[PDB]
Amino acid sequence: SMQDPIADMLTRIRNGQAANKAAVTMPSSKLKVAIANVLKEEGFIEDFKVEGDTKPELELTLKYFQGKAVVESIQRVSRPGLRIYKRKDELPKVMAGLGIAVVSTSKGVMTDRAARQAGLGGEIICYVA
Amino acid sequence: LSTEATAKIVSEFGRDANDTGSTEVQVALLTAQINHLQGHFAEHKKDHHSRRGLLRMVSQRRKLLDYLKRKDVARYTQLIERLGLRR
RNA sequence: GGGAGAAGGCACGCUGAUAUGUAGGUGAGGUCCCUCGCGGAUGGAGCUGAAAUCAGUCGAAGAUACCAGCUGGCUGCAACU
RNA sequence: UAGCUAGUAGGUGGGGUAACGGCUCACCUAGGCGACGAUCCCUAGCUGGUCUGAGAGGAUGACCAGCCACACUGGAACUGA
RNA sequence: CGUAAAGCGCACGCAGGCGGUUUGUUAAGUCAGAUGUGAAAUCCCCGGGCUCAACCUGGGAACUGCAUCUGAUACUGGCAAGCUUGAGUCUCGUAGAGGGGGGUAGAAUUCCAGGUGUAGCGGUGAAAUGCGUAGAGAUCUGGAGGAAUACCGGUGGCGAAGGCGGCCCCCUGGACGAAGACUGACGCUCAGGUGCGAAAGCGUGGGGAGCAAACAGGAUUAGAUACCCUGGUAGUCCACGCCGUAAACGAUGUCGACUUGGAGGUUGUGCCCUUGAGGCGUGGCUUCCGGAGCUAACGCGUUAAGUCGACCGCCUGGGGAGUA
RNA sequence: CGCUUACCACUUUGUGAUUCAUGACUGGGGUGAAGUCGUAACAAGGUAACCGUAGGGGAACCUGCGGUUGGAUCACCUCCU
RNA sequence: AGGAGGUGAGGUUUU
Ligand SMILES: [Mg+2]
Ligand SMILES: [Mg+2]
Ligand SMILES: [Mg+2]
Ligand SMILES: [Mg+2]
Ligand SMILES: [Mg+2]
Ligand SMILES: [Mg+2]
Ligand SMILES: [Mg+2]
Ligand SMILES: [Mg+2]
Ligand SMILES: [Mg+2]
Ligand SMILES: [Mg+2]
Ligand SMILES: [Mg+2]
Ligand SMILES: [Mg+2]
Ligand SMILES: [Mg+2]
Ligand SMILES: [Mg+2]
Ligand SMILES: [Mg+2]
Ligand SMILES: [Mg+2]
Ligand SMILES: [Mg+2]
Ligand SMILES: [Mg+2]
Ligand SMILES: [Mg+2]
Ligand SMILES: [Mg+2]
Ligand SMILES: [Mg+2]
Ligand SMILES: [Mg+2]
Ligand SMILES: [Mg+2]
Ligand SMILES: [Mg+2]
Ligand SMILES: [Mg+2]
Ligand SMILES: [Mg+2]
Ligand SMILES: [Mg+2]
Ligand SMILES: [Mg+2]
Ligand SMILES: [Mg+2]
Ligand SMILES: [Mg+2]
Ligand SMILES: [Mg+2]
Ligand SMILES: [Mg+2]
Ligand SMILES: [Mg+2]
Ligand SMILES: [Mg+2]
Ligand SMILES: [Mg+2]
Ligand SMILES: [Mg+2]
Ligand SMILES: [Mg+2]
Ligand SMILES: [Mg+2]
Ligand SMILES: [Mg+2]
Ligand SMILES: [Mg+2]
Ligand SMILES: [Mg+2]
Ligand SMILES: [Mg+2]
Ligand SMILES: [Mg+2]
Ligand SMILES: [Mg+2]
Ligand SMILES: [Mg+2]
Ligand SMILES: [Mg+2]
Ligand SMILES: [Mg+2]
Ligand SMILES: [Mg+2]
Ligand SMILES: [Mg+2]
Ligand SMILES: [Mg+2]
Repeated sequence: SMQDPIADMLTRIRNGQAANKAAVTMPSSKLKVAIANVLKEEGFIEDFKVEGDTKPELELTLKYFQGKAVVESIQRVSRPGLRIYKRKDELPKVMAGLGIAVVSTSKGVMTDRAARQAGLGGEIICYVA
Repeated sequence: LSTEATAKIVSEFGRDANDTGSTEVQVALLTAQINHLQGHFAEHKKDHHSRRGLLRMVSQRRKLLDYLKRKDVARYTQLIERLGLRR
């Protein structure tokens, strides 16, 4: 059964990148919208939108540079079977700074580079590079 | 199960006699089917292919009764008292 | 089902107290009504009566006399009464 | 090693220790621990630490320091803060 | 964990593990700060002193931890109110060797009682044992009884698996398809536990046509307790129980979401002049070939062995041994 | 001071569990030198192998039932289309 | 080119 919608979204994005799909559609969620906001701000995707009022569908527009894809690696660090919680002093750095570790902090969802400046830790949702 | 029997059970247990999907209605239908098959399995003791369906109905009824007990105990007690069940 | 009473071990008398004879059993007179008598609820008078605990006590020995399983192990035969 | 425990879990009231407490006694409840491993068997003093390992980790606890147990073996009590 | 060792034979399911979506609140886990403590010694950093070093020593960092307080509320969890997309229920129908019980029909083998009729029959690579003048084998009639249902029948269908085939009746389970109505996570997996579970085997009571272990004979062979032939018992069958084992295999655990395709088969449905078997689209199951991708390779390949989450089971050199 | 009671140590009796050492004899496995018998498996291994099961047999093994493919292509004649 | 019917020392070891 579906027990990880965030991982489902990440796998949909990865499969779209692999199959050279321009758009990806999925069910919407308050956390999926926040993750897509971070992705759009970091430039890994072009745009995201939500359509509907009772059964919202979230649509993402993928980005392809020089014919290939942009998101080469995308993981789900924290999973329902194993929750990952790290403080600010030991936040990870994906690809030595060339990647993003999406972190849910006490103020919202933000990258590790933005969470360390604020000086707060939290949950490590996913790694993107 | 007979359509007339299902309609009577729905009218007896539901509100508008058309919901036919409530927990009480489903439990009553499963109990009626089990009680009707009691006489069928008292003679054909080598019918495990149909006894598996009876076991599935028992499991579904148990799950529905657990959900009803967790949600509204007052309705669960009345349902078990009316159907003659013990748990 | 048994073996098994397996093997082996402890208490056993008497007095007083618990209880001027206990728990229990039987059960009167006198009380209510009652179809009303060889009746029932209430009641404990009186009678009988274990077992148990504590303390003390006498003898070498308290199931003190008669009565009243010796036990275990290996094995052949027959199943057994 | 899948069942253990009858002072055993608790309560009431005495006694007792410098002090709370079944620590102990008399009585009343049938409870208590255990699959998150009770009970039983084997081995073993523990820690700060040491060696290796980049790191998580693995092995170990000699000499320095802290804690516990013991003084031929098994128990006992007095004096004494 | 398809082929090297590794997926329980298959299902139900308790504890347990995980869990769709919205709001509000609590603030436990988590996040930030502060306080106390985390002995000293030891490691490390910056220095200092024994003619340098080993050694000693000053300060600091560290001791990833724990307890309390002050707060933050994005996520999980506790509570309340909700939602339908998961799951489930009902109305209408479809196909199916789905299961149990009870009957019936035919072909055929065997045997018995007979009719016609005579010297062989059967079998093998070749023979023989064997059956036959006591009339076999051949052909016809009648009867007796057992088991299984030729074609259709097709990498076709159903069932969780094992597995299910003539026809009829009764009871019953499951799946799917178009329209509708309803509960609002009721959801997935599962140690232990329970149930089912090919064939063979055991007990009780029957039945026993054919086939056939064991067994006997005849052959081949240096030998043949086998391969071949002649007979044939248990068994095969029925009723109630027991055993719970298979190369129980897709050598691939269950459920869920996504990712280019082409040929069909089967089973429903929605339309278009069905204007004769036609065209388009939508579902389920299933067979084959192959793209990216994966893999040691073979090969898998929208029904994955590809891209991911949850849960359970299993393996850690070959023998000994799945044995004591 | 003495005696007695209550607690307990050394010690003794009976029946058990666990572990160690050894034991006539025996089952099975392993290592050895080109020992004896047969050639079951690897090709279609010359009866296609294999698992489960029961029986038999000096041994590999054979056969009966079910299951699996982790077996070889089999090759040219006749008939119809 | 499609469908149907059969079809091989009967055995003969070891190095
Ligand atoms: Mg006598
Ligand atoms: Mg003997
Ligand atoms: Mg003798
Ligand atoms: Mg005799
Ligand atoms: Mg005898
Ligand atoms: Mg007491
Ligand atoms: Mg006191
Ligand atoms: Mg007290
Ligand atoms: Mg020691
Ligand atoms: Mg290493
Ligand atoms: Mg240690
Ligand atoms: Mg000494
Ligand atoms: Mg001493
Ligand atoms: Mg003193
Ligand atoms: Mg192998
Ligand atoms: Mg293997
Ligand atoms: Mg399997
Ligand atoms: Mg949730
Ligand atoms: Mg908190
Ligand atoms: Mg903190
Ligand atoms: Mg210096
Ligand atoms: Mg320190
Ligand atoms: Mg919440
Ligand atoms: Mg939960
Ligand atoms: Mg059928
Ligand atoms: Mg049906
Ligand atoms: Mg199990
Ligand atoms: Mg059988
Ligand atoms: Mg039998
Ligand atoms: Mg034969
Ligand atoms: Mg012979
Ligand atoms: Mg097995
Ligand atoms: Mg198969
Ligand atoms: Mg297997
Ligand atoms: Mg399941
Ligand atoms: Mg799938
Ligand atoms: Mg199927
Ligand atoms: Mg393929
Ligand atoms: Mg693989
Ligand atoms: Mg080994
Ligand atoms: Mg065994
Ligand atoms: Mg062979
Ligand atoms: Mg051979
Ligand atoms: Mg062979
Ligand atoms: Mg041969
Ligand atoms: Mg072979
Ligand atoms: Mg036998
Ligand atoms: Mg034989
Ligand atoms: Mg099979
Ligand atoms: Mg030889």
